[PDB]
Amino acid sequence: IVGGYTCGANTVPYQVSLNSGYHFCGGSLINSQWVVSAAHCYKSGIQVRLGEDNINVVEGNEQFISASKSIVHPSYNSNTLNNDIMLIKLKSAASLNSRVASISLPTSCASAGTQCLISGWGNTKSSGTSYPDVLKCLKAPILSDSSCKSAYPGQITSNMFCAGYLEGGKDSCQGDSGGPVVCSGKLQGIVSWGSGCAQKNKPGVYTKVCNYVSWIKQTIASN
Amino acid sequence: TTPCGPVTCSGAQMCEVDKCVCSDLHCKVKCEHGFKKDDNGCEYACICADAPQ
Repeated sequence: IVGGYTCGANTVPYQVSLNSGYHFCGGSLINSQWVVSAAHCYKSGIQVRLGEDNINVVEGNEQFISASKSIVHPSYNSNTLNNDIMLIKLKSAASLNSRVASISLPTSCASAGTQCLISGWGNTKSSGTSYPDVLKCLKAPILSDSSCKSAYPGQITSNMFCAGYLEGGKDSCQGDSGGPVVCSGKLQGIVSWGSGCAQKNKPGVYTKVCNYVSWIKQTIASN
Repeated sequence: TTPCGPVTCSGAQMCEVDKCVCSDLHCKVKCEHGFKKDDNGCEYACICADAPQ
């Protein structure tokens, strides 16, 4: 998270780290057994680390669970990154509580202007790699579909939304993919793509989770 | 990759009217060894390199 603050303690209980030998993505816990994430984070045999504080030391809460089914969205386009959404089913159900807790799915999409919380363990530096040990948080508003489309001409689909600061300085970054974008206690978007990090006039792009609520719900009920 | 003006964009190149350039466009994953680079020097949007460059 380029230009963020340490979340500290545990205020992002629904956060999870996708490991494949090392951390490579984040994800949100939708409920005991399922984890939503960026379809481009898909990898063969992912291991989910929940209730993490420091992704290197055993900070009390330590839960490494293997993923049973890693269901990628059936229309995700690896090129356009449209429909960048994937559901993960944990081999074993995660232990819900005050530590690890699920985040709620939205019922209606966030109107532009809404202030959200993006979080992750991705790179902090704009230029150069400085991957943090602790979870970083970033308050950021949802930009207008217009400023979004203008920044990334045509590339911005109906399943994408821009969030951050057009000025730059604060934005999600490599290692933050699949992470949560919570607005008013709901999961609104998944950290997806953008140009570099915190670059002026190049806001972070995120997956519009509200458009996938149905799919999410059906997938869980059948698998 | 795309035919472009008098030239032809290969692998990781994006076509700019008449010239093929690289992009800083990337998904936000964490490649252990960074993004994979084509023979032209560009890095692919969201594909990681299998070994340090």
